[PDB]
Amino acid sequence: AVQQNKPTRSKRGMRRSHDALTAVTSLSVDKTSGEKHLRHHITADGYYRGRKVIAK
Amino acid sequence: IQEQTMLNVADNSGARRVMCIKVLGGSHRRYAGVGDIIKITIKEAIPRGKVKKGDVLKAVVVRTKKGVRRPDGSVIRFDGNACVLLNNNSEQPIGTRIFGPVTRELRSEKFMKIISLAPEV
Amino acid sequence: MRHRKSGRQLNRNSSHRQAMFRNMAGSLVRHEIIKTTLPKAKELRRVVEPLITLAKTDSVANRRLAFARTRDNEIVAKLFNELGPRFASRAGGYTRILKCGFRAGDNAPMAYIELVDRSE
RNA sequence: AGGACCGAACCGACUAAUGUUGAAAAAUUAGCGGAUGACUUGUGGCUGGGGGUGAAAGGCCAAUCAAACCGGGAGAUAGCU
RNA sequence: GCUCGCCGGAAGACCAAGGGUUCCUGUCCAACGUUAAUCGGGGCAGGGUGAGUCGACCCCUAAGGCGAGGCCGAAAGGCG
RNA sequence: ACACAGGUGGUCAGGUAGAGAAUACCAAGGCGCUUGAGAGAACUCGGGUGAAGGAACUAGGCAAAAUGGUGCCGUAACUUCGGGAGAAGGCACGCUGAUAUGUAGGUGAGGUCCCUCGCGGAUGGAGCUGAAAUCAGUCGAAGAUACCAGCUGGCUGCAACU
RNA sequence: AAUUCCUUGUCGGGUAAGUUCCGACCUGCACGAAUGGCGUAAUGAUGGCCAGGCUGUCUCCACCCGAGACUCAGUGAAAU
RNA sequence: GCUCAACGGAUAAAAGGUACUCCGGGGAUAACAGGCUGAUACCGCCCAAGAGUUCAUAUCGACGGCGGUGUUUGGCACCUCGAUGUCGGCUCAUCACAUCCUGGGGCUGAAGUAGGUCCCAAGGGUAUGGCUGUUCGCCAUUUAAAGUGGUACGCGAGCUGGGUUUAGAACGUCGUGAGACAGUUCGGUCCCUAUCUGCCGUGGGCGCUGGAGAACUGAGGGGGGCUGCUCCUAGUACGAGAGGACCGGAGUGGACGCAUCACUGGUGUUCGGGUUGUCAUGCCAAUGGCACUGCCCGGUAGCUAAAUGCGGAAGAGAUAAGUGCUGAAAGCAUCUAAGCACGAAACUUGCCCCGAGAUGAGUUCUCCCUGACCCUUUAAGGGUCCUGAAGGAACGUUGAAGACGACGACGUUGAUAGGCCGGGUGUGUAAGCGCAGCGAUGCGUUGAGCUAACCGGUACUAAUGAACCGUGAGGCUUAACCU
Repeated sequence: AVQQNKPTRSKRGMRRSHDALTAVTSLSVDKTSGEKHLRHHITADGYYRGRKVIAK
Repeated sequence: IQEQTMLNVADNSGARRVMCIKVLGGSHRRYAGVGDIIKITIKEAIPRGKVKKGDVLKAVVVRTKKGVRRPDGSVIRFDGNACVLLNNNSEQPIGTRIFGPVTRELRSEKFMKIISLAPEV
Repeated sequence: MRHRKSGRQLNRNSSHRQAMFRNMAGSLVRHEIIKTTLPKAKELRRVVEPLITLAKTDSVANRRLAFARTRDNEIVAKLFNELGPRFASRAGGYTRILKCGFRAGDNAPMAYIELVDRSE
């Protein structure tokens, strides 16, 4: 249940080795407005692929 | 059928309600109900029957609510659980006349007499 | 396990799921474009699109069925008068889902579900 | 008429499960007992520590009881750690 | 704003205790709120509580308390 | 100690079903309980339903399952004559129509008569309300249809009992 | 026997099988008449046993429905 | 002048209970467990008086003897009293062999059947109930058998608390009494969110020497090893009869394990219907909410078992107790010494699963990259520009894969999901209208209407073109081969 000896900062780092965030690595650029968006996502001005899908 | 199972009696000499104290045949056999032989106590008996209350002797299950499965997939289910009383040493029918339906699964060895006496097979 | 099974529980009971899908389908018929989380939109397709396939045929029993589902007579009237002729030649896919940005309160994958031939 | 009967409020606490770093320093959820009386509850008051009170259990006397709590003797004493 | 669900001998409404400004309006979101907060019982100002009839006060007692004198007790004090 | 699943005296008490302040659904009125979004492993908690057997489980029927309401039959051993006794066992329950354009019963406007002639009485006798029963029909597998609502009997120890 | 060590005494009974139970016998280690003796209808959230109904208690587990557990965002302890 | 006799004399003068207990210490000192020992206990061997008709050893073994195990009662007090939970049951095991069954043998006072005793052998298997808290034990009925021991008398950070083992109460006995019992009876709180090792599953990084995609070899490791009954041989052998083959065959089961859902069912809160009470959509009708899914009645997919298929083998190698052949030592003799042949569920293979992180990192097939410059502290390097290959990764639609990663299918050269069309299934003749009926209701339209997770089709909706990672011919020494 409880630890019997205190874990080291080395063991803390080895456990946290996989708690490293993943970057997006690719941001899609829309044709009719060259603003960047998440791929398969709207452009935050309202465009998907070449068309203004949402007015807001 | 199982242990602590009450059964009706098909044959006349066997009397009324009987209970399965042991499922004979097998080391840890739990459930046996088609042509199997089970050790039987007589929990309640009429005096016209030859056997009496508190007596242990064998029986063979003839009717089961679970029912037999035929080779083509047919399931004959008989309402009620029934047994034909048999002697402990001989495993031969005590009752002279068998009552109710019987199955063709009871066609082996001493059960030929049971299907011979019983009307509907 | 979940093998060849359909429907999303969405962490609610069946009465709440039916109530949300009725209210949601009414909102989609009224506004024709709504913002909802992406799993809820995917399950919304299966409740809105049968109503339009009902509404392609206009009869008293069909109006009663589309009232028994969604329990809103204005949604029934819109489904049978305005939509239906809007989607009569169309063979399915009346609702279209566009994934949008994550919700600020909790990181939920969000989307916009809309009727396909919306004017604007 | 009934320290009568079934049963809500109300009073209590028989069994079980959960909780047991709890939602809670004894509760929750199903069932349980009593429920016109030796019943219950509000507001005041009275009884004070080798004393009170007790349909009695070493029970209760402010989450404390085989002699409450607070200050003083007091830096008691400790052949023990 | 439109639907949905819950309580409805209450999770509705009012007196008493108890709290003491938590009520209302405006502004802000550092800290508190087991999250975000534009919101708040949070911060900061400013308002608001109007009685011959409602309570208190008051007049009168109960259990009981105090109790001039008095009886008693080493003193404190006990009883009346 | 907390924006704590606890504790906290009194007042009011709508409709329908119902004996009811139970319970169910709702009025008036107030709330969704100050973290959410997904997936739908084990395992845990709270439930529903299970072939055949049925207490073989277990320290023990612990727990679940079961019975449950009204009316009417009936109903013991012992007894302290009260009991035991809802003993046990059971049957009828829905809707429609007729009896009866809604009956038994309740309540009582007019008219009339009498009188202390007015908050008077008398066959006052229209409306309103109205339960139960009998007969016949009719639906379902099922009519206490939900919530609610008892498991029953026998032998013994102890304590009379509340 | 709420008491009997030996002891699971012995007879009758209940179960296929009964160190439990009931009626007892009397060989009472070590009952006994207000420290009451013995019976007793009713009553008991009392002790022991049997039976019927009933069933996931069990054979022997299976599916489904919700709250956790798993993943993502925010806040973020503990004993040791 | 002292039985100050506890005699170096606490004072003239002093008994007990504590389970209501509290405090300071101790493993200086008992209870559990471990540890030493093994008297006792269990097992084995030695001598053989004898019982066995005679015959010590078929089987038992007198009086005595010698060991082995740690295995019961003990001995000790080494360890923990600044805490190692107590029997039993449940769940899950694992080992030894002093073997209960099954396997192989020897002797038999072994005719057969069935036995006794001893040797080899641990692969697998090795009951359910009545009683009681019970391990036990006794009993009922099975079975091939219902093994004996170790594992903190296995297992309470896994479960239980029936028992001893607190606090309430009573009975019997003891004591004047408080109370006590190596007696009885009733009741009596069982905490933990897993750091490390360990296991069970599933992944990231890097390595394996250019980088990829696949198929493998198998070094190792794991699983699985049970057995009954009926018949044929055969009423044969054997036998005074009664009875009756423990070779070789075939079928059918019990238990166990794996897979699957075609059947038989179970569930199926996401399908259909009945129906109680109430509320609502104005109302009639039709519906929806709520009451455990309100209560039910059926039920598709999926999962499942009780349903269905299959398997534990045959064979080969080397063996164990045992049985031998040839054969000297020791002219005979002898299973062994030289040789040689048999021989079991044990061992190694054979069957099934993982498996090259097998750092000993293996093999085979295929794919893809062959441009310059600058500096340099040159087995070697660093940088710049151009170039990004096969492929992976990401993103999206998703799955009979899944906790998450992972794995698989698809991405407009598209059937990957939802929708749509048709069918199947399931429920049971919808709404509305008409007719009959005083009405409830019935009849027709109508096996109607709804219908899921299923089957077959269909781009209607979403799977955008990019972008990212990965590069630009791969070290140094030595051999057949050619300059």
